[PDB]
Amino acid sequence: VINEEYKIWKKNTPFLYDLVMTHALEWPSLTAQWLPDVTFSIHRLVLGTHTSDEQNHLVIASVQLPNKIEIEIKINHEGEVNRARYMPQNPCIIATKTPSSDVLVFDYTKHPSKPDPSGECNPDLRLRGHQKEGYGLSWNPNLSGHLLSASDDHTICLWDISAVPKEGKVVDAKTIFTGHTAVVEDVSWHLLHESLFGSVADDQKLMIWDTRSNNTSKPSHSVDAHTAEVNCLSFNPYSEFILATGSADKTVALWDLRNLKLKLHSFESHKDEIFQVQWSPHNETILASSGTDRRLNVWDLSKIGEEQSEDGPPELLFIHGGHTAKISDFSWNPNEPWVICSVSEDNIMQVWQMAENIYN
Amino acid sequence: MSRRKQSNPRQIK
Repeated sequence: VINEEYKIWKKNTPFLYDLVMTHALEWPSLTAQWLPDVTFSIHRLVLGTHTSDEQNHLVIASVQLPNKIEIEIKINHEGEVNRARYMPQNPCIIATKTPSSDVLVFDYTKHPSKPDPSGECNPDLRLRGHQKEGYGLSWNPNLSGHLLSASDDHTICLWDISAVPKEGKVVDAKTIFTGHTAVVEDVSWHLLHESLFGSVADDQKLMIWDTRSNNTSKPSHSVDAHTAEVNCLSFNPYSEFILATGSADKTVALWDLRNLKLKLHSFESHKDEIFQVQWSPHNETILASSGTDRRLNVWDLSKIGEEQSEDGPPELLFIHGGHTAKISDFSWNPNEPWVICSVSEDNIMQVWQMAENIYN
Repeated sequence: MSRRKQSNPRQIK
């Protein structure tokens, strides 16, 4: 099945894409994110390893794009990297989620390009608070050094590291949020309001929190969001009231903060559980989602309701069928419109750009 | 034990 779809994808790449690059990493990555700086041009990616042994690393890769893929640095990491995210105000600083439940902070510029063969991990900060590992990880883009994390322990932790010397120290969570009653799968700050953030969990809820509230056990809003676990959310960077959630129910839901009683839209086409959803960094109507069905779907909300001649609803702009295994993470390139990096369980990293005629 | 990661990742050397 997979093998037949893939053969058909390969034949069609020149008509569906302006760019496709494929690279098989040594070990699969659970995480992917484009760093914001660009020096053809040179772009960089934060990646991690997931191994059957003890050779784990935080990884920075370089990618040459029209204006090859190489490992620039590996940094010893304690166990697999569940997720890694750079701090928007200083992208030398990367947070990572470890299986032990610690969240680690690295300044990658402080490390040798070849990792220490001893295998020792030497993080610049070790952030304590969780009793279990997890995935959700989010830096506040309006308040430097405030980091949210979501865990399988049912909690969200918040740290404020802005006054802490990055000299190897342990920092406890400033606040712990306890409103969910099951694994918290994802957490994200609002992109314009420094006090607001969302969380989603296996209790099927989206919660909206306000850090100004004295009550850490009850959010400002609690939304019955999906008919199964909610794995990811993303706030729209250009539309202050709009956000999206993705779920084991196979849908992405669209929400408005002004009235969360009613879902705005349900984007339906995935055939299996969704793990990631991200808004386009360039276009306010554009989002993407990926997961267990090995597909990455790109949606355009300006097309909801449009007359068609179907293969899918009109808001489905593009299905990326290049991966042949579950997609673990993906990232929109913030410097070259429509370029995405996606990574899958079978070690494949793809860097691709759909054909201009599709969105044009 | 977490359902979100496969239990047996494979190396490509």
